[PDB]
Amino acid sequence: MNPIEDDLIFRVGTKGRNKGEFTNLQGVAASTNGKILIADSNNQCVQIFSNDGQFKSRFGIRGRSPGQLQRPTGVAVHPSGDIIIADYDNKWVSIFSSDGKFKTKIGSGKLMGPKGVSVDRNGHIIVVDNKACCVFIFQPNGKIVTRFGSRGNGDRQFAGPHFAAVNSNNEIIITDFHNHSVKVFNQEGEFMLKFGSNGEGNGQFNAPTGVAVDSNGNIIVADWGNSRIQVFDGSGSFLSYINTSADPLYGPQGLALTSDGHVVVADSGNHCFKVY
Repeated sequence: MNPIEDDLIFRVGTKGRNKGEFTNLQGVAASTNGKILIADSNNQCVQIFSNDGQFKSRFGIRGRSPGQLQRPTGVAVHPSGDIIIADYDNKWVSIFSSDGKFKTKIGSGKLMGPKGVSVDRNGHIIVVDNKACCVFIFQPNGKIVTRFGSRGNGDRQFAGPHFAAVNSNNEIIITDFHNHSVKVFNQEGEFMLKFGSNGEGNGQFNAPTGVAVDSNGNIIVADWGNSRIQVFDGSGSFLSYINTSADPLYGPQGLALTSDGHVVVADSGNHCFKVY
């Protein structure tokens, strides 16, 4: 009965509704200026931490009106410092200043149930419409540049698309929760490739959620169903697991790459984020 060690660098958080506490961790983002952002769908807030896990700030007012949050899921940060939040229940995407002041909302009357949001290198806002099974690319002014996807199990289809990432070529990477796969599109939303299948083997998933691309171009994918994190190269060739065996994940949600090169994951069942 000997103790074991794994890849964990540090964890932050406990169950609750006060600052530093979480009920339902969803989206995770990281800023170029060294912050970690965590969306909580049930506390209706975003909390901002430093890279060493120090609490910095919180914002988010519960409600159903513009400027409020009801079920915030995805979070992204624009290089301006603006914070982008997708609301599954209000069915719009809010843009806030870095101090948490509401600026504008996009996608009003276009979205059914958004989860992931990402910003690409052209400053477009990528919105994953989980309920509609499609992905929107918006200008910050709210005009739709393109949309792609329909419900199903085809290569160009989704079944509960969840989160998004963008690589160095501005290609869009989408986790397809119920199709047990990761799908990659060009910046125009055209299908490039699919990887993963249902299972527990190397490169297999049971319900992918969080996704990020690292400084080496690797795709890092959280598996909600199997509670593990896998590393792939940019083509979807399996490289490794992150070793999470000593302090296991229970239902990992969002995942991001920190400015200091580390993987941060929302460990929803442990009411914390974990950095590897």
